[PDB]
Amino acid sequence: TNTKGKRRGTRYMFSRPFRKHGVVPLATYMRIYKKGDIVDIKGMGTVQKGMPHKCYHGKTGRVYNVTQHAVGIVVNKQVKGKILAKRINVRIEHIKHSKSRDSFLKRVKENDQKKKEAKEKGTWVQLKRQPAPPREAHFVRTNGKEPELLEPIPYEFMA
Amino acid sequence: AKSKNHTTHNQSRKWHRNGIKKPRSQRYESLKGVDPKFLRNMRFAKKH
Amino acid sequence: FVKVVKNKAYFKRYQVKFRRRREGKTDYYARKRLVIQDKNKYNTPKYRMIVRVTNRDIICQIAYARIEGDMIVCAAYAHELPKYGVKVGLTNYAAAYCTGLLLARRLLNRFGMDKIYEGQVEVTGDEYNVESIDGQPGAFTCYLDAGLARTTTGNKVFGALKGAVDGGLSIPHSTKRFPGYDSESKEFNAEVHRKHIMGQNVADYMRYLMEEDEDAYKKQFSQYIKNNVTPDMMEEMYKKAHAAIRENPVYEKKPKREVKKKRWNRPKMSLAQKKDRVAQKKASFLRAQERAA
Amino acid sequence: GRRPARCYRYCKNKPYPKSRFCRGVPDAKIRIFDLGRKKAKVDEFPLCGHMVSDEYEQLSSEALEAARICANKYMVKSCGKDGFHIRVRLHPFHVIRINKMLQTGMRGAFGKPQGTVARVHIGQVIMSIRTKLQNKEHVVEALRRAKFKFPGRQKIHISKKWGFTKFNADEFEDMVAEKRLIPDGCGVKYIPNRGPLDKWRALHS
Amino acid sequence: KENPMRELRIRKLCLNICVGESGDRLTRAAKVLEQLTGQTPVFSKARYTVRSFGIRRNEKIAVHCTVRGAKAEEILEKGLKVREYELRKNNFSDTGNFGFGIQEHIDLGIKYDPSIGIYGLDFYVVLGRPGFSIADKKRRTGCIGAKHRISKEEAMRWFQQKYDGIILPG
RNA sequence: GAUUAGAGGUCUUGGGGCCGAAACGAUCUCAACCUAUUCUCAAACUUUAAAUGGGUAAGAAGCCCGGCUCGCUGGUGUGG
RNA sequence: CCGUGGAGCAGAAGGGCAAAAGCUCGCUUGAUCUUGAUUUUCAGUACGAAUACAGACCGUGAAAGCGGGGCCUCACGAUC
RNA sequence: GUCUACGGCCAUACCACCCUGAACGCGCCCGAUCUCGUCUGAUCUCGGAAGCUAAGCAGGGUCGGGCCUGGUUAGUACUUGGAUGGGAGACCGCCUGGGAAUACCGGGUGCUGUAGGCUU
Ligand SMILES: [Mg+2]
Ligand SMILES: [Mg+2]
Ligand SMILES: [Mg+2]
Ligand SMILES: [Mg+2]
Ligand SMILES: [Mg+2]
Ligand SMILES: [Mg+2]
Ligand SMILES: [Mg+2]
Ligand SMILES: [Mg+2]
Ligand SMILES: [Mg+2]
Ligand SMILES: [Mg+2]
Ligand SMILES: [Mg+2]
Ligand SMILES: [Mg+2]
Ligand SMILES: [Mg+2]
Ligand SMILES: [Mg+2]
Repeated sequence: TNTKGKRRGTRYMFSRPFRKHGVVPLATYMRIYKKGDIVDIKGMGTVQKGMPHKCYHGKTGRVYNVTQHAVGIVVNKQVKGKILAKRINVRIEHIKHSKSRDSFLKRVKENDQKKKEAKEKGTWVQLKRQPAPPREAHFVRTNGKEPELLEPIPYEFMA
Repeated sequence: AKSKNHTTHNQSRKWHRNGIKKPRSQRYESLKGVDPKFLRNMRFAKKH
Repeated sequence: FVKVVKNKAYFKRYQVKFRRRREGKTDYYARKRLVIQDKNKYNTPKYRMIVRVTNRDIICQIAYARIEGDMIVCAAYAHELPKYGVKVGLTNYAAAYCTGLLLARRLLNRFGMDKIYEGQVEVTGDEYNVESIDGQPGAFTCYLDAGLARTTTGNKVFGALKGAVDGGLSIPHSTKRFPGYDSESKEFNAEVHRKHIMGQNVADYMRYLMEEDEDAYKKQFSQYIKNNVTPDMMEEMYKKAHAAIRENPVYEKKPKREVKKKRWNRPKMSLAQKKDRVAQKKASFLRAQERAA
Repeated sequence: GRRPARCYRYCKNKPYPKSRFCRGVPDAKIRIFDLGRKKAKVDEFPLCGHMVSDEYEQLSSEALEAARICANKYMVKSCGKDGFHIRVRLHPFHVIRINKMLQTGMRGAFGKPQGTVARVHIGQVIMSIRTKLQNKEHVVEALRRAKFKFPGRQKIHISKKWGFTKFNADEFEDMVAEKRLIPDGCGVKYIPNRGPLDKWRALHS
Repeated sequence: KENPMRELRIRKLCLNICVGESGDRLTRAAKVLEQLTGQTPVFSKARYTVRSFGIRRNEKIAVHCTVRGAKAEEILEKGLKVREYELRKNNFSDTGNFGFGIQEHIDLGIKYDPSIGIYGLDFYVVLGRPGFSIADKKRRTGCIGAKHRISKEEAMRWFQQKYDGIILPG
């Protein structure tokens, strides 16, 4: 059977990208994580302290505790037929703010603003994101040039 | 007397016929596992 | 022969270091431990004091890091000393002390905290640390950024640190790198540190030159003679400089003069130019070779 | 001495090359991969003919050598001793294994190395012949009689390229005259308009 | 014309003696070297272990020292006087430095002491130029450009012009 | 990490010879070497790199205000 | 002089590392005392191993800091 | 137009050679009494200001290498789902969707934050 080591099969997952080894850029250290941010997990092999287990690599969780160097986050893990929301502590290098939430936040601010506006105007405005509707009817103008014929080319071997 | 060693052939069906329920998310989550000194502060603030 | 080391594969696989590391200006290993604030302090600034001794100047700044680039809140330059009285000798230990004190006083004066935390008005050169006064705003705290300088005993970065500490800033330190610490006895000589601060170590050098040689003395201190500074008066002029700094530490920017918009360096030539150049180079070579043949 | 070739015709296992893990591999029988007047320039052997595989399979190294020997024999018989240049374009890198029986049975049934084969894809060249223009039917017949030494199905194709190059013969001469490719050994060097002007001066001088 | 201070100056002179075995011979070689150079030299341990030369790992087998300035040109003058200001084309390196060896030491102005014995040594000189400290200073290190470096021909010209020596072919 | 083939350079060395007392002085060469090319490969190689797929979000437990508590952090009723 | 690591980091291999995690010196014993939480196999039980803290005593450094064993992945043991 | 101190992103910024740098600045540079450290004041530390853009550094150049970004390769390779499709097989064609990577050919060659100067 296999081995139950903590880092089995991570030679590519925890490795560094090509031509990106060396000193960790300081912007990663200079970011602020508060209680309740949605955050992504991406193990970085450069630092070995507080490295998350390989099964949380690429997972997104919620911050619930902030500490000197690390952050505690609640993340869902599918174990057999059930999902457990378990909390793990990850050092700040292996973490990154999720941009999936800021889009929704900006949308909230923007449609709240356009709801506050036009409230006095009384006009109607659409807020829900409708799915891509079918294309409407239109005209395709030929400019006096007729469409050119397309025919299959004859078979002839290359190799 | 050999025998089959390991399989997961029916496991997905077994899990799904009752459904993989997400954890019961709900407001006011517990405060266990939080930094002790920050917790001590929050207790003092609530007290006063 | 021999392999070519700087091979195309070598350049393909080569990974450059950071720009500051390539220029040699920044020690990122030290910067990581120096400018990084604890995560549970959130956006609480972590101030630090940058001291850089140049070939002709002393730079002292107060900075805290930000993602787009660390921001300078206060700065003080050694070449401002002639305004307060120090006309010459802008690099020595005394000048470092005055510029550190000026930076400290400028920060507090910008910052509305002069009447509190006056610090050592009378220079003693001994172990001094400021304590926060209850019912009043807390003392400013920062940490020294020695940079790439070798932190041996008697370094001018530590001189600037002492100057600001006497100014009133609360900077953790120990009296081990100040001039005066004696390794063997492991003791500190506050009087020796004081005379180094006030510049006597140059006064005895000039008197030593007086003892034997004159032309060598002129060669060593030419601008000193031009500015008419004598060994005895250096202590008095440094005291006057300290008094003036503590009196008026505010900085006024020099008025801006309108530019005449003159380009001093060659602009980048365009694709059309650099293509016409090679075209006419080929034409010229062909026309020269057809005759030379 | 060796097992029939039908026992190793299909690409059933992953490529299993000889390396620090697979040790003790016997040497492949084919050692020479080209012969004839290989020390010839590019402008005297314009005609090029390939034998192209039509099946995805694996060809034994020895069968490679046997086909090479047959083609070389017919060529020296027909177009003289040095009027051609052969090139086998398949190197046997995938070693095969054998679990010999002498009674353990199927226990511990991982085979020892036996021989080497080359895995061939659909439409991949097997052998290439370059020669003068007039020996076209000679090339075709040599490749046709070499076909009988291989399993599966193969085709003969007279390439439109010039010799063993990647340039079409109907403007190869024009391009070399214009000095866009410079002949060397048995091939050519492409000269793009990208180097320093010193090389351009050197080859236009 | 010329730049007044792109001129050639010697920046260090290295003396060494490799005896190949530790002991009384080694310390007496150190003594003669320090008497010659006016300063204490240092011992270099063997990098590896080879029994052909009868040496092992980490024992002192050579004594070397370096000098700059006044004493450097005095010692170099003594050495060239011993070598009658005669050098060969191959004595000069591609980087502009050069050097030679003296088979025995008492000729260049050292009194013969029978106890210490006799020792030869190697002289090497590293030709410099104002600004070469950029390559090795700490704060902002950098190269020394292409024009500013020294070549074999410049070293030859400097040697033959400043010390009016002769470069015999070889 | 395997791997075929020819090109151009030199003394950087070796091998057959040759004129040479000898001479990188010289003649061919075979080589190893270097520089551009060229044929064919990798489950325990890789600059690149899919399709299928694995998380997270798509609001009332949300946003926007005003004010209190804190023994924590604090240049600063600062930050949290 | 060139030298992006082609070396070394105890050991297998893989990952990681250049004013360092490598080499050489200086000083030391955070390999120390103590309650909890969490991860890894998992039944989501132990052992083992590991991760963030917190409370004392310290070490080191000018200091920021770093350190409660070994750069990480293994080197170990219930009841009576 | 540009520099210095501290930086962010870390080659569009690197590497090789060549040309030009007004002012400030950064440097090279001159010495070792004191502080400090070496075999050596070479490095480090300290005290200065005779000379110089030679070098570093900055700007520019190269039908430059590299790097970055496009086109081609290519709807090719591969691939989700489907068939009582073909074929002795090996494999291949079609339907429904997604869709690469070399060679080869183009373009570009650092942006920018805070504080402080010079261009009076
Ligand atoms: Mg059975
Ligand atoms: Mg069973
Ligand atoms: Mg340091
Ligand atoms: Mg049979
Ligand atoms: Mg199989
Ligand atoms: Mg270190
Ligand atoms: Mg503790
Ligand atoms: Mg260690
Ligand atoms: Mg000096
Ligand atoms: Mg310059
Ligand atoms: Mg110049
Ligand atoms: Mg280019
Ligand atoms: Mg700027
Ligand atoms: Mg004017």
